[PDB]
Amino acid sequence: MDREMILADFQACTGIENIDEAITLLEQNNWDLVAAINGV
Repeated sequence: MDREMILADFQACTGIENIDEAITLLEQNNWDLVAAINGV
């Protein structure tokens, strides 16, 4: 999955710069970037 890239992408598009918060949101979406983004 390359979670580093997924995290980078999520932060770039959502503006959520807090890493812990970003990871929590990604985990709640099973690291599915598409779902996490359209969830903000």
